[PDB]
Amino acid sequence: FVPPAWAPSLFVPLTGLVLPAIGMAWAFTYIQKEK
Amino acid sequence: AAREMWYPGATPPAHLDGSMLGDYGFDPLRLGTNPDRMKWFREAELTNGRWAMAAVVGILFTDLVGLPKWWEAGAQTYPIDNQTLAIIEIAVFAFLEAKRYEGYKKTGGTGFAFFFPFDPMGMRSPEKELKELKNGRLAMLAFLGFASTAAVNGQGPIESLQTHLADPAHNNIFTSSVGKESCVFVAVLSVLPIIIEATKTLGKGKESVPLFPWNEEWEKVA
Amino acid sequence: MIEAPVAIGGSTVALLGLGRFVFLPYQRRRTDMEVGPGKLGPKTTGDTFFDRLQKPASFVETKSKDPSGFGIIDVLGWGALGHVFGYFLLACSSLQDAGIDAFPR
Amino acid sequence: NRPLWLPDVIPPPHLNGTLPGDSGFDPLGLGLNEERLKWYVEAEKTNGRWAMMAVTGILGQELLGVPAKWYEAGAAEYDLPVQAQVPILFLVMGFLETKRFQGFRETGTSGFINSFPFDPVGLNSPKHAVNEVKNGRLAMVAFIGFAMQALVSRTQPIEGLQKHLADPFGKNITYFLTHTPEVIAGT
Amino acid sequence: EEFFQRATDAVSRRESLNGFVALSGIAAIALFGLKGASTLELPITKG
Amino acid sequence: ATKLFPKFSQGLAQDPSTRRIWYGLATAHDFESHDGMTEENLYQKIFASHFGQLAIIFLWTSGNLFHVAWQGNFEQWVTDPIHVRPIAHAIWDPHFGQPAVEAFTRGGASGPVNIATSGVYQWWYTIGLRSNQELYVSSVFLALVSAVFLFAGWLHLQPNFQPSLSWFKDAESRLNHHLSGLFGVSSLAWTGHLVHVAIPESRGQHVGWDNFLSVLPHPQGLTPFWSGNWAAYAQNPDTASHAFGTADGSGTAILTFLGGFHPQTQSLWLSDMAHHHLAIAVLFIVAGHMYRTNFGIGHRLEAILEAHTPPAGGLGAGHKGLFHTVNNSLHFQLGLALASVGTITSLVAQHMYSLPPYAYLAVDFTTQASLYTHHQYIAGFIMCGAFAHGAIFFIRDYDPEQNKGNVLARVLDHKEAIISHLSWVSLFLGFHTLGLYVHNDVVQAFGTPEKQILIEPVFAQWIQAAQGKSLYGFDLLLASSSSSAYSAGQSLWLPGWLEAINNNQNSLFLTIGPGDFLVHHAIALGLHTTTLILVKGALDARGSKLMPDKKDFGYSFPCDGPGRGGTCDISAYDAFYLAVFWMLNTIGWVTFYWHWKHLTLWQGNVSQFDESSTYLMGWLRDYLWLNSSQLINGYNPFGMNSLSVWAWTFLFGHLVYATGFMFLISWRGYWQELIETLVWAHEKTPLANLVYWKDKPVALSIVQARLVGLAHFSVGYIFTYAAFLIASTSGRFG
Ligand code: CLA
Ligand code: CLA
Ligand code: CLA
Ligand code: CLA
Ligand SMILES: CC1=C(/C=C/C(C)=C/C=C/C(C)=C/C=C/C=C(C)/C=C/C=C(C)/C=C/C2=C(C)CCCC2(C)C)C(C)(C)CCC1
Ligand SMILES: CC1=C(/C=C/C(C)=C/C=C/C(C)=C\C=C\C=C(C)/C=C/C=C(C)/C=C/C2=C(C)CCCC2(C)C)C(C)(C)CCC1
Ligand SMILES: CC1=C(C/C=C(\C)CCC[C@H](C)CCC[C@H](C)CCCC(C)C)C(=O)c2ccccc2C1=O
Repeated sequence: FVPPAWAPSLFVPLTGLVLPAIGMAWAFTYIQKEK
Repeated sequence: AAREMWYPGATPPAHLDGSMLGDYGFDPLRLGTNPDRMKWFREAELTNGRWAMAAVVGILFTDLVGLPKWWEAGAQTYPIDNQTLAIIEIAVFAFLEAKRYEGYKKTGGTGFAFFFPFDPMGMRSPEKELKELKNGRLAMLAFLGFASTAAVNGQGPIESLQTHLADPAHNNIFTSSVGKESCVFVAVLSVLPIIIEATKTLGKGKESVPLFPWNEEWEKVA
Repeated sequence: MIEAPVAIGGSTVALLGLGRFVFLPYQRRRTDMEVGPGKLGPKTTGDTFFDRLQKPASFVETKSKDPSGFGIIDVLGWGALGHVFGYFLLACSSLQDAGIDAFPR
Repeated sequence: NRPLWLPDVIPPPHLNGTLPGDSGFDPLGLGLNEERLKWYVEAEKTNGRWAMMAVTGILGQELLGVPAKWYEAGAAEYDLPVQAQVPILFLVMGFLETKRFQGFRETGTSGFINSFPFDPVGLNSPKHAVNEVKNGRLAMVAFIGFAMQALVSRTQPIEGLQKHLADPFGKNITYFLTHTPEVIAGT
Repeated sequence: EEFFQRATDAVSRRESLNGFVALSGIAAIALFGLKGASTLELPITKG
Repeated sequence: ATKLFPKFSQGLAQDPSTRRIWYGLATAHDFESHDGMTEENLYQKIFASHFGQLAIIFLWTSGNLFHVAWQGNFEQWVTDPIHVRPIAHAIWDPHFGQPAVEAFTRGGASGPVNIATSGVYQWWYTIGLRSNQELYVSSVFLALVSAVFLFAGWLHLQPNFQPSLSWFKDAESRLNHHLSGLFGVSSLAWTGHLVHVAIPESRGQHVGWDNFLSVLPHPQGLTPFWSGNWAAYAQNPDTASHAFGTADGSGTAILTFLGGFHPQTQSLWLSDMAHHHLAIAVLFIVAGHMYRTNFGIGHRLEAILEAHTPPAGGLGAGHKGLFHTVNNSLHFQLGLALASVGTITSLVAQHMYSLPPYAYLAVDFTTQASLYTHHQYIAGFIMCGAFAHGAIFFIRDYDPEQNKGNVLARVLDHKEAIISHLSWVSLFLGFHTLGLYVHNDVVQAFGTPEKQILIEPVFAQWIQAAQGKSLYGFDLLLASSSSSAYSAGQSLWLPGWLEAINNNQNSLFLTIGPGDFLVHHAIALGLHTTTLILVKGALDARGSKLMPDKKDFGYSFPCDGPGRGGTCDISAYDAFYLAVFWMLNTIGWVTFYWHWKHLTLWQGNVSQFDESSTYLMGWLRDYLWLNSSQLINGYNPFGMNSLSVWAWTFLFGHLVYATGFMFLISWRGYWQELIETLVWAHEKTPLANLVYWKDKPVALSIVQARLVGLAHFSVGYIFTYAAFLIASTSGRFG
């Protein structure tokens, strides 16, 4: 239903810091992978 | 991954051969596609479950003998200052966990102090640790239930059981403030075996492994 | 106003009569150069499930028990046209009896 | 040899007639895959069984005189609330459906729990299968009719049957479709 | 020479180090906001 | 070499350079060039990608619904659709300051919020949504729809469920079904929802799922539909003094042709929209039984194409052989679809502002401006894509032996004449439009503005007089009672249409002067020149006098080198990339015209636009310079107002435009030598040569150079104009 008041205080940090970091780490492993 | 699985009619994963005890094949995301990673995860699960048994039996004893609520028990005035209590807890754990890690590196067991494994009477058997893993998983699910029932109901385990016994039709996890969320969550949990069976029947060949950044299962996909 | 049953029935009966006795000789000669055997005709071989799903079923062309070639597919099409014309006439009459003049004065 | 659409002969080549209750009713050519057509046969049988249970539940609930109308019982008051009913309704019936689907993939027939045949008494006649398929199609038609009684007439099924029996000319589709505001305003 | 050798022993392996850095980053990011902010008068939760 | 990232390209896998990443991303969805793949696999990938694109669309609109319902003022906007601005989404920026938080607290919110310019508030108020719970359940329903579309994309790509190659090639059945089901019964369901919910909600009656099947949409109750007395639905329409939220001045009419706009909200009537969608539904369902399906009746597309060959050799072989050309080439259908959708998007832009379909949308000036600008830019981009994919069709899949002597072979035969005539009309339009604009600017500079050339747009003014506008005078149709067009339907929609078209406040057929005619002719110049570039690229795609074998080099190749005088930007891709610049200029012109004319209309100083759009200095000063005062004052050393973000993204757009120039002016060689020197510097230093690159750094390719410069150019263009438009329309209006 209605998200809590700390939801903007929590969800934006993941998708702004650690979700791009995890995606960039996975993609960087994907580019340089050999067979 | 054993004949008894997480849902009936399931197929075990390729990396889960059932060699490890306590296996039920409940690996939807496949975070354990490595022998060292799964032995470390097995040790970690055993720790988070053994301390769960200790916490569950302690909380049950405190509720039985009349001690106050556990999640509010940290604010009461106790002997010895909390700062020096924290620093001596850190001091004793910096030796205990160090010895545990060194013993796991040299033996692999969940030993204590200097005796690795700490088995003086000698009750060690695979069935004993299988029951230990099962009871630890049950105790930590019970601890999650204790934390959940202490946040939206404000009552302990015995009071939660009393409220369930008073009127089970309207006093449950599906009638509280998280009741509709619990209904959606359990509908999703009932719909998972109808999706995964459909993909397993559809996926007669290939691999169809889930692709996640943590595991290297996508290496063989491309 | 015009009563709905008489108008609808007359329109669909006239359209079906035009389909059977009038436009049927003009039918099967506009489809002669449309789906004929001399031209490409069929569009699918019918190998797998989708290819034979493209293939016509055995229901629309099995036989014609009518003396003409008026199958039930043509019956449905001409009846739909008759219902359309009858509802058009009923709609025009309904607009007429409401006191509204849509024609240029 | 087969009922077909009508006594006129419409023989299809894809449906020879070996299926239970096979009148060859494929005007749009739905069943030609020869692999998912067995799945459609199982779907027709299971939908017929569910329609059987639905129509017999509606008839029994109206005959025994429940207070709520047959499609109005969802919002009715019960000892167990609706929020306490959806969890077990999903869980145990999902377990049953998963076991039934696994049995269908293993053998090719339906089944309640584990065992494929589910025949404590037997009676597995081909005539019984044909009767099951035809009674299931009739139950499907009956459930569609019941939903249409709820939609157009907004009345109970046997109540609508009594209305049609008492006044055949005045309680038909023409009256119930030309008097919709009267039906909305309490019949 | 004993120090700074077994300190990294449980984190030397790639999987352990990646899990530790991911767990620490996620914990610090989740602590930010409801616990990291609103204590150092950060001008986003005041209004 | 042989890296795993370009799994769809073995040649790109054995590329020991950074370009392998770039070409691994740009060629991601070009399945026709992927190695070891067939037409059936390509079609299945197309199906899965379409399901994914749909799931993304549904997720985006579900997120819009959720972010309006949560941290929004939809109920407050429902209560007061004039005063309180809509809220798009909340702002949680830890880099914000206290004045930034205080300045962004608008619309009665508890924190920093963004004022919505999308128009979802007006749309959802018009269609009947009133509460936040309805938006919540709509968002979760659309999330579930995206989930089942993900299920469809996964399932239809699975083995034993992949459709056959001929299944997609069933053109007649696809046309029949998407005409009957995707268009017809979908519109029928939409007008049913309109009649059931939106008209009662616009008449103060709440119709939800709980009270559904118990509230009659019409007091007669479906018996006029059976009896054919359909005029009973158009019996009691809403009066002029009718409140949209309440039942005051209401009526009982679900379908009518009450032309014009609702006087209270300056929007189209709900019953008019319901009748429109119902008529569209029945017409589409009727048209959806044309083509030959598995039944014995219908039309064959190939036979229609064969038959429509004009006699006496007017079109040569006619339209013969075109059915296989369209069916075999995906790029032909892609170009046709993108062209039609771009034309429809341009129609939507040109008809939404003049005919506002949503309640309280005409009063929201910033919303209408942003919607028009977005729709026109999307339309221009996808028309450019249509022509580009037509060039791709001409290069990749076009067999002259198949369609020999047909219309395609004929337009390839006289392509020089078409290109030359388009160049002539573009040169004529540009030469004389610039001559008149410079003449007017010089005349106004000399202090005697009456010497300027002002040609009155008598053609469009006569058209508008023929459609009801009596301000220009004349005695044409829809303006004199003796005309047959006026007498026909004089009690049907003219009493509303003439009232809406004779008012100067709304945007329905605004008064046009000589400056309007000049800017329309400039728009025609932009359209003709962009068309000339695109058809020069498409017609000379497979060959030219400089490059006869352009089909053998593919669609996107850099050049042929300095031989034969120089051959840079000779591919059809480069013609598309120049036409993107020209399309951006054209849409900039149309949006400048729309923005200035509407700003002067909203301010009431239409004479300022009439006497100032004649000369380009008026465009630069009274539009670009006068309306930018509030934009650039968003943040300054004095303080900050609510338009600080718009100033920041305005400077952002100017900077990305500048970076587009960075990638566009210089081409390759300087960067290759600079990267070589940087490679030597990194290799010949201590403490940093230990870490080495796995892929060799190289300069970006010339095609990649054009792509990156075009992307930065377009991003800067869009961001700059969006910033200026929204800031100017919101700093002085609400
Ligand atoms: C605002 C800047 C600008 C201007 C004025 C032009 C003008 C022109 N371009 Mg260009 N273009 C530009 C920017 C510009 N371009 C940019 C940035 C791009 C993206 C790379 C393109 C991409 C592009 C393509 C892809 C094509 C053109 C074409 C054209 C012609 C269009 C025909 C026309 O409108 O009549 C001409 C109108 C004009 C205003 C031309 C300027 C002539 C004026 C009147 C001065 C004449 C001389 C004057 C008497 C002074 C004499 C003395 C002086 C020489 C010292 C024209 C020469 C097309 C072409 O060649 O046409 C066939 C074509 O194919 N351009
Ligand atoms: C119905 C829509 C549609 C469809 C299905 C296609 C499909 C296709 N087109 Mg077409 N195209 C379209 C619309 C469409 N396009 C439009 C609207 C345009 C005009 C812009 C083009 C212009 C175009 C050209 C010029 C070419 C294609 C090509 C292709 C193929 C390659 C796509 C691929 O897999 O690579 C995936 C491609 C990418 C991932 C590149 C996307 C990069 C974009 C521009 C970045 C986004 C901009 C920006 C940075 C976003 C951030 C904003 C910032 C503010 C944060 C494929 C057949 C190519 C082809 O057939 O090869 C010969 C080709 O040369 N198309
Ligand atoms: C009647 C049955 C039927 C229906 C309903 C559909 C429906 C669909 N199919 Mg089709 N299809 C059918 C039968 C059918 N199919 C058959 C029989 C075949 C085999 C011969 C196919 C073969 C087929 C293929 C091969 C593909 C589809 C695809 C699609 C999708 C098209 C994109 C879309 O969502 O439209 C969106 C567009 C509209 C609803 C209308 C167009 C917009 C115009 C301009 C009108 C705008 C209306 C209005 C002004 C704007 C309203 C919104 C605004 C207010 C915000 C859609 C889900 C495609 C797909 O996978 O999904 C993308 C695809 O690639 N179909
Ligand atoms: C150092 C100088 C400089 C430079 C290089 C730029 C660069 C830019 N500005 Mg900025 N600007 C600057 C200073 C500068 N600015 C200053 C100091 C201000 C005042 C604060 C502005 C105010 C400003 C506004 C208000 C806008 C820009 C826009 C733009 C972009 C131009 C897009 C384009 O190519 O349009 C190509 C050119 C046109 C489309 C038309 C040019 C303007 C004419 C005079 C309007 C009349 C055209 C009309 C249709 C008739 C002409 C037809 C023809 C046949 C004769 C680009 C990012 C615009 C933007 O972001 O993109 C649209 C925009 O809206 N700037
Ligand atoms: C290159 C190429 C291509 C492409 C193309 C394109 C892209 C095109 C476009 C085109 C277009 C884009 C067109 C358009 C057109 C339009 C039109 C044709 C219109 C018309 C109109 C009308 C006719 C109207 C009328 C009217 C009305 C109805 C109302 C009012 C009045 C009037 C009378 C005016 C392709 C792919 C094919 C391939 C080949 C090559
Ligand atoms: C049995 C038989 C017979 C008879 C027959 C008949 C007599 C018939 C009739 C018929 C008729 C007499 C009719 C039909 C019809 C059909 C159809 C198929 C229809 C359709 C319709 C539709 C489709 C509609 C639509 C619509 C709607 C829905 C709404 C709106 C409007 C419209 C109109 C659009 C005979 C003896 C000869 C022979 C033997 C057999
Ligand atoms: C400056 C410049 C460079 C230097 C640019 C380089 C070396 C490319 C790398 C630039 C940075 C490192 C890109 C950073 C990442 C981007 C955001 C894009 C990659 C990530 C997205 C795909 C998500 C060129 O190579 C070049 C080539 C051709 C014409 C003009 C120029 C040019 O102007």
